[PDB]
Amino acid sequence: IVEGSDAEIGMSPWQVMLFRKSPQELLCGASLISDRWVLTAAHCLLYPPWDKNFTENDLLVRIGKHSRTRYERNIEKISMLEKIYIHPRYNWRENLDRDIALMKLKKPVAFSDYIHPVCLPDRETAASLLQAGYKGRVTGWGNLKEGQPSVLQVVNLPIVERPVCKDSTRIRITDNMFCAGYKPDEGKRGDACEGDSGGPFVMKSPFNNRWYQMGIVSWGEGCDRDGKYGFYTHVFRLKKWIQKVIDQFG
Amino acid sequence: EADCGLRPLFEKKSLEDKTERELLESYI
Amino acid sequence: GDFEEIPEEYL
Ligand SMILES: N=C(N)c1ccc(CNC(=O)[C@@H]2CCCN2C(=O)CCc2ccccc2)cc1
Ligand code: NA
Ligand code: NA
Repeated sequence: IVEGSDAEIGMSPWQVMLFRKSPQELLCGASLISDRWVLTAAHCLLYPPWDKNFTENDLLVRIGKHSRTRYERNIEKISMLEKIYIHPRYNWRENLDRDIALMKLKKPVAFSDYIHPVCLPDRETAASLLQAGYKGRVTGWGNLKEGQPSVLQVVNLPIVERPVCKDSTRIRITDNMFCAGYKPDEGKRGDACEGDSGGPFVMKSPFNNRWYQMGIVSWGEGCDRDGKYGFYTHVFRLKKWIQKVIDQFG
Repeated sequence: EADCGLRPLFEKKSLEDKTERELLESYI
Repeated sequence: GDFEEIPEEYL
């Protein structure tokens, strides 16, 4: 995250780290949506143009973390992947359309002060919250600009009008994506960056004061560039696929 | 779970984090 | 790398 700030302890207890086994390194962000299911970006796992195609046993899930590099003894939990599920219509060839994936854990993780799942929105929450100008929150252990942080970073960002999103890029934008970030005129800035991939965009509903994951960090051209915006996978738009997977392979 | 989205160290204890008020103010 | 070692058990 660019131009964000240090997270508070327990501020994003749904925050998950995708960690490669060898060499040991941060892979992506991700989020806890139940004791056994983690949500992330498909591009974190599969991206043939960069010869990226991770299998279950190449990966670990690190939950409850604050520190980027430390092994947080008695706080974090580290879990084994049982099975990865990528959207069958994830478009890695063109624009990262349907950039979403699920990961089933080998055994359930124990909830704690630092470990707790986020909600997925229903149509009315999405309809009420995903409005231009409303702000969401994004978090991650990614780069601080186009160094790496010592701890989890956080930044609040406004959702941007779809035509403004469209007019910011040559890439073909879809209804499964939304963009967020400040316009050059709105003096403040901030953005997700490489390494934040797969992490959640969350909003706190003023109706029940629960946090909902509305988006997943997907793509952007550069990080925190004026007149460019970060693009997010539209979680509510892919929710039927999410339920199906969870319902079927439990 | 039924408890999704309620953080043990904030909502469960009725504490607010330092910038959640920025979100609410935008929910016009 | 700059990452502290995780318990062998997870690997
Ligand atoms: N500024 C941001 N918010 C931001 C920037 C980068 C990322 C990480 N995502 C990535 O790097 C993704 C992987 C495929 C190419 N890529 C890109 O973002 C490059 C632009 C692009 C978009 C869609 C298809 C092809 C190219 C995530 C967020
Ligand atoms: Na355009
Ligand atoms: Na920008």
